[PDB]
Amino acid sequence: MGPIPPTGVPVGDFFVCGRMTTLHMGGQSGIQATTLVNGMIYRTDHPSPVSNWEFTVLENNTIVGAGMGCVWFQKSEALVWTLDGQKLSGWNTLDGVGTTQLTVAWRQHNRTIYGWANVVAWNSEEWHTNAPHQPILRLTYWLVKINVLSEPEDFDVVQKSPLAYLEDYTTAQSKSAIQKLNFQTFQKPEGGGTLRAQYSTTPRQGDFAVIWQIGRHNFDMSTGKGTPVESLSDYVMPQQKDAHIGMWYRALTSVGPRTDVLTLHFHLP
Amino acid sequence: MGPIPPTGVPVGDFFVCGRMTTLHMGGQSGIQATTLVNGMIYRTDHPEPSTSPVSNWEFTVLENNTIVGAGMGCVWFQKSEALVWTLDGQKLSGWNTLDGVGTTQLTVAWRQHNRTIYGWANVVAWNSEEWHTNAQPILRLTYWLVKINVLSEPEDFDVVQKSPLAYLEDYTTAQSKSAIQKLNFQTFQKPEGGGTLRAQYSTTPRQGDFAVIWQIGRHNFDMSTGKGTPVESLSDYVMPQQKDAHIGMWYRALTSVGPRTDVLTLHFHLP
Repeated sequence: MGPIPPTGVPVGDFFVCGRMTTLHMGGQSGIQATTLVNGMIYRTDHPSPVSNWEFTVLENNTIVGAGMGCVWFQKSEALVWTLDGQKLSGWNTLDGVGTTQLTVAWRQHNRTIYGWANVVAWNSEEWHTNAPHQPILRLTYWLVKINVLSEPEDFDVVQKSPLAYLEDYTTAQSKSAIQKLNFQTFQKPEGGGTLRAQYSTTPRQGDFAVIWQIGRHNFDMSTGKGTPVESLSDYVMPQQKDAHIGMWYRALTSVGPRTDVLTLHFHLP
Repeated sequence: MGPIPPTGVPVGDFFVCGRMTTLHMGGQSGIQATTLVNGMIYRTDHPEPSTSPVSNWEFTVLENNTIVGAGMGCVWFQKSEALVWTLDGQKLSGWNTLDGVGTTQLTVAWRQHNRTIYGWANVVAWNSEEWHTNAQPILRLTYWLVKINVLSEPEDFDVVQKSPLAYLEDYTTAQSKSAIQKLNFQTFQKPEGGGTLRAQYSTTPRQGDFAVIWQIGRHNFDMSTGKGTPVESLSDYVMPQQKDAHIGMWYRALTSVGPRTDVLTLHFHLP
């Protein structure tokens, strides 16, 4: 027996495993941005309507989600498979996968690319937080297929990042809150309240990306539509989370390499 | 082809994808420890008397009663809930199981609060990846897949713990100046103080379960033998160039916070 080549589009809910490259790293002009992997562009001034984050998921002109992070990959290196229990039911490719009518708008430095990508599939997972009408914290991600080649300009902008909630802080030691997730502004060492979005290689037409948001929002697994996260602060998580969707460490780390391998799992409409 | 059941042990380098549970979360007596997933127990005082050399970290990898590595993190999983496969390029060369996988003679000693469990696990396979600093040994992330030999219930205890984070200056909880090229590791202490953090243990793996132990920091490692040096201590590091990594452990190893369990995708050189 020789090896099985990847063939056909996934039938039903599926897994994607690949090296996924962070769209931009957090920097300062003239300094290569090598570790700040979760700088999330946050812009409340606005120029279809857009969210407060870099990406906006749209049904026509209605915001149904936001993207505060983005990793991308080409179809050639991604592993794609489906399971029947523990049995392998398909060893597939993303070549020719269908898309939904949900679109993604990309807000760049001084322009917005509407129709930049279309949503293919998605996943989401909640983690109960202390609060009443407020949605609990959720991590939602969408697989998207890029429609157009757009080259983004690097620019300095307010960026939020996850971290532990630290008090009595020095670089050598701090008091770490036992139950908290924090999100704060990371500014560049020269100041200004902003951090440079230093873009790397960017997806082209037919490439794929995963965009995600984390924070208080609602989401409908059956349709891929929810609400955009409005803003980020600190959250108390009173119970353990034994999660399933595979994005949590990538979404919550303060530092990391620009690219690493991730396996994500996706639901179709 | 109809659906293929997992069949046979992996031959050659292989992948494992599954939900992996953090061995202990960073806490304080009486408070459920729900987010601090990278409290790494740091003890420079060697157990005395000791029948083997011991690292400064929770786990010591041993061969011929000599240190060949250390473990500062541990995630564990049951084999019945892991995907295991081998590749030839992008082609699938095996859809496998860890049932009946062979082990090496490299062992893992687990230093608990007041005892060390020798032979707690045997090494099955390993991987490692470097990331050059601006500097001595290179900064590396190294991990071993291990098969647990015994259920050894640990006692929760307060101890010095180090965690990764961004290098932050001019810090408040709302905003800080984040160094552009740095990784930092610092002591995280519980809010009640004392310089220590509680290791709050989860369910303990039993014989036949699997775990992944890893170390990050300056050390040497030989992919051909699975042996290297233990990381001695952790500080801050300047990374002058981008790292495009692939061993799948970097975000789990560098995050300051997270859920106790999530899916990870790792791959291993099998001796």
